[PDB]
Amino acid sequence: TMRIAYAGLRRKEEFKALAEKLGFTPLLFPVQATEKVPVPEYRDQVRELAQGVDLFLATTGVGVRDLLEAGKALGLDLEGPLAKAFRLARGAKAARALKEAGLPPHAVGDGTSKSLLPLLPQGRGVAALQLYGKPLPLLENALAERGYRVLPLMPYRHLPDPEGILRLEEAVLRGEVDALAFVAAIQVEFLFEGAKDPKALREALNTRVKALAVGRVTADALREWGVKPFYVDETERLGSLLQGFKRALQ
Ligand SMILES: O=C(O)CCC1=C(CC(=O)O)c2cc3[nH]c(cc4nc(cc5[nH]c(cc1n2)c(CC(=O)O)c5CCC(=O)O)C(CCC(=O)O)=C4CC(=O)O)c(CC(=O)O)c3CCC(=O)O
Repeated sequence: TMRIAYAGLRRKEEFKALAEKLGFTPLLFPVQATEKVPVPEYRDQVRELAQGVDLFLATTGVGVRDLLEAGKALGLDLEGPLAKAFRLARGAKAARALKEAGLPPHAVGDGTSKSLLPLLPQGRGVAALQLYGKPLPLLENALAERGYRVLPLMPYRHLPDPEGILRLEEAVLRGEVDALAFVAAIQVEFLFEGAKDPKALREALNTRVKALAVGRVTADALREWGVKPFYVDETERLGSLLQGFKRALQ
């Protein structure tokens, strides 16, 4: 044998080593670019945050930490404004980061943007939305619906690897791969947004090539593109997906 393509970037050497040990032929087809691009307005947005906001929404633990570090690098007091804000955490990791900063959240979702919808207050003012490398339109528009002016805090843009996506699509369509492992929802997005033939690609991943998802969020992204995942690891570990996929196959 099974040729398994990995759409990931970070753990590609770990994936290769473990796949080989489990009797697979690993293939590395990252769909994200190594380069992040800074968001020019970000420093200005953190300075605005420092002026006080009504809501603060945290999406990731790493994102929370990085925002707090950015406030320090800029010589600002963020903990004061954040202490006064009504704070939401999208999931436990965002929540844990807030708690560790002395800023425990007032509401926590289940790790999905959608789980925050019922938790959002109606009101007026500024809602600061912590992001890292990707916009969250469902949540951003939901905030505007609720009456709030949205202040994005996205330091970077995650970028696709356009030629790499095209190569991966060809490999899938030409039968060079038996399975394709996705470890983040953004990899699914990049691939289907970058595909020359997204209808053919969907068909292949439904009929010929097994789409493997590490995590429910990744699996939901496949489903939104009309792809039924062959295997979903809800342990959310790459190692576990590979062992679990081996059994599912037989
Ligand atoms: O390699 C991995 O880390 C697993 C795959 C993964 C990727 C892709 C890859 O790395 O190959 C990935 C891409 C992202 N990195 C993101 C930010 C980070 N998460 C990071 C750690 C995580 N990667 C977590 C899972 C992932 N997030 C997850 C699981 C999750 O997304 O819930 C986390 C923990 C997230 C958290 O702290 O709340 C890290 C640290 C990585 C490092 O320093 O080695 C960063 C910053 C960085 O890219 O360096 C974000 C979030 C965003 O932009 O809002 C995303 C989008 C996630 C998605 O679409 O599902």
